[PDB]
Amino acid sequence: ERMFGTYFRVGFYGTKFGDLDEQEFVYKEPAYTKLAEISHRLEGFYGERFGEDVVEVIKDSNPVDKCKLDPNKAYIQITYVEPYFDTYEMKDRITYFDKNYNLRRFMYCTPFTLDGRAHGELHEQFKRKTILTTSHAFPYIKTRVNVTHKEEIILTPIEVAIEDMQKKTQELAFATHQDPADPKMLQMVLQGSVGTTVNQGPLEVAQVFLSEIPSDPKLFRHHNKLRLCFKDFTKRCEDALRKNKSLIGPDQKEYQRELERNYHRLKEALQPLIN
Amino acid sequence: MQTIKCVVVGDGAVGKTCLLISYTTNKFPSEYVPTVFDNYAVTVMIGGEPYTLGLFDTAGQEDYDRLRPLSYPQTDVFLVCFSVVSPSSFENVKEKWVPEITHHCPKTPFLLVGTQIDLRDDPSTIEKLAKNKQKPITPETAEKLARDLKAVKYVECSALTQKGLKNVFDEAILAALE
Repeated sequence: ERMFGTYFRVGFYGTKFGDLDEQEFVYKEPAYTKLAEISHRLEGFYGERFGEDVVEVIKDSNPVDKCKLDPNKAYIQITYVEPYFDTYEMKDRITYFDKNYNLRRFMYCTPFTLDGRAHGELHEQFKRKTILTTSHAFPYIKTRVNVTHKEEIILTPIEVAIEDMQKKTQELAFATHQDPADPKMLQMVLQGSVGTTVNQGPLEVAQVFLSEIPSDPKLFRHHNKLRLCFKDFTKRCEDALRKNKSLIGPDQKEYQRELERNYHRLKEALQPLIN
Repeated sequence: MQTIKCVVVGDGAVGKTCLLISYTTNKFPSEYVPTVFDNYAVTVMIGGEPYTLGLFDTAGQEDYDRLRPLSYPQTDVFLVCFSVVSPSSFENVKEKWVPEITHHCPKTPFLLVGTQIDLRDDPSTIEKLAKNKQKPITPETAEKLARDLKAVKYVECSALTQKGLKNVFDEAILAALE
């Protein structure tokens, strides 16, 4: 999705920035520009000018509260962002060939707990989807254009579980139905879905959320959706498993055997909570 | 061409995963949206051409000694990882990790990645480890370890100050193309 190019929010905090102080841009970089790159540059450029030791870089994304900030120092907050679309805006970016034409909304996610931590347990994890609206729109005459409005949305931890599941259900879905196939990308997605070794695995998600049928049916429209997303997930793992059996040679036969074994072990456990 | 299989091995709590998820998502280690699944994909540009790098994340526990080398076949390049302020983990590079990937994959290139290098030049951890008779790993004492071990080279980075982060992955791709 860098047919569109790479976009970061940039906030300028400090009197030493002259007219930039309390202004906030969305920068447009070339495609696949990495967070290291821009942050090297903006610190490098205000290093050369104010002195290396006053350029402090806000390695954050929570909105800047003006107080906590040493007023002597020059603070730059940098956050990667993605172009944000209507469901109507998006649909038309499917069917007509030119798609880079009204980029004025940009989205970032920042994770939290009520605790004031960034990350928590599966049931403690919150996410704030923020939508930035810029004054003018890309593509534009300048490469940065500043932010005029801002919208925050909050996802209850179960809504967060859903977005995690949906993205990886689709990551499988894509790595399966694609020509010519990519076996390494497919096994990479597949193993990290059914045969996880490091993170929490998808089972613990069903367990933490799908174990009790909630009363409050405003929360039921959540419980159900996660229940159905596991159904689509478990259908896309099969398909992917099947498809990897085609693509492998002899060396990866024990590999696939374990990936298979890992799956039925999981669908086993899943089935109580899904049905 | 196609995806590059890069398998990443090393002790848990060198923050091996912490940096995989943060480079690939363009996030600081404080703001990445955490997940439950494993492995991460990323497109790096290199000489104007864009290569995609499949990042295979592996538990550093003994408990997985039996299962882990199942990912090793068809690997293109290895990132062997240690934290420069965890000399337990830099010993497990000589005598666990590099032997393991070179036993199943003798012709496959690997890299030495030091990580968490911000805590090296950090006052509170230096004498914290010295207060059990240990100094962090200087790049000197790691650069030779990699020449000793016929690694492609040594690289070190910080997930947090992003320093040398891009270099780690540029070299991994490059090493896969030779």
